[PDB]
Amino acid sequence: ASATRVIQLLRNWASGRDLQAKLQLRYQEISKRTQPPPKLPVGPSHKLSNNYYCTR
Amino acid sequence: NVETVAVSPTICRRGGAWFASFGRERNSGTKLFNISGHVNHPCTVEEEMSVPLKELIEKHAGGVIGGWDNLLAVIPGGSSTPLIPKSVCETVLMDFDALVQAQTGLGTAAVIVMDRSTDIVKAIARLIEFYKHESCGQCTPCREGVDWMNKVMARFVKGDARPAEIDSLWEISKQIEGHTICALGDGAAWPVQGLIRHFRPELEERMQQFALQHQ
Ligand SMILES: Cc1cc2nc3c(=O)[nH]c(=O)nc-3n(C[C@H](O)[C@H](O)[C@H](O)COP(=O)(O)O)c2cc1C
Ligand code: SF4
Repeated sequence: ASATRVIQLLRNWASGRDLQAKLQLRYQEISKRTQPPPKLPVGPSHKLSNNYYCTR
Repeated sequence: NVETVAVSPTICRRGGAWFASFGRERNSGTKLFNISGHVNHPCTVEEEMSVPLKELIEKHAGGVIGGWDNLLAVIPGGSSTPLIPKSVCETVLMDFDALVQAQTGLGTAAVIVMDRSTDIVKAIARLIEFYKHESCGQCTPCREGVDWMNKVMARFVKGDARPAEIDSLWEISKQIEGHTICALGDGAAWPVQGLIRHFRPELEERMQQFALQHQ
């Protein structure tokens, strides 16, 4: 946050906690909106043998 | 059969007990053996029923090419029957019951031998391709599954496949065998079963070499 030192000290005193530690507005700490592709593993029934549907 | 009909009159003229003397019990009589493949002297000869396979090849066929140590595999009863390795064909007789005990069956007693200087997977693939070319296509198991097996088999020679496929191929045969109209489905499933059961490590090795070469 672009809050001056005096305003920060005043707001932390009025509230009673350290506010800059836990801010309400989201900043660069969040993840990117463009991500690598996934691979998404397949389930247990994707076998080639010993996989008859009458057993599952 | 032609052989059965042709031998019936001699059985009548000489007696049934004389013909029953040869061979073991429930395996009586003489048999025509067509020994072909990697033998010095491929030949058709008549012999008593329960001859040891090695004795028959050593006497009548002139010995396997390259000596007995060169032997790799033998298909005793024609393309339909499963193949057997050198370990069990050392002391195996040639009749119905004993060959069934070898998981093969006597079949037509048409012996095809292959030494160790040949691609066994290629031979089994050719057999499967023949069976694909010879099925009438009436019922869906034989038709579709035998074509399907042939495609899988062709890749196996190349090794273009994976280790998981080998198990899958086995189940495919379980779906062909016993579910068709006639026994051509059984005769097409059994060679694959025998080749897998007795040379799975060879298929694994070929697959590994293909995976290494193609990265
Ligand atoms: C796909 C297939 C092909 C066959 N081809 C022949 C054949 O070419 N010649 C033959 O004698 N039997 C052949 N048979 C087996 C016949 O059923 C057999 O001739 C018939 O059952 C009578 O045999 P038998 O004289 O030994 O009792 C074939 C069987 C199958 C399933
Ligand atoms: S199993 Fe016999 S009847 Fe069925 S498609 Fe094959 S050859 Fe024809």
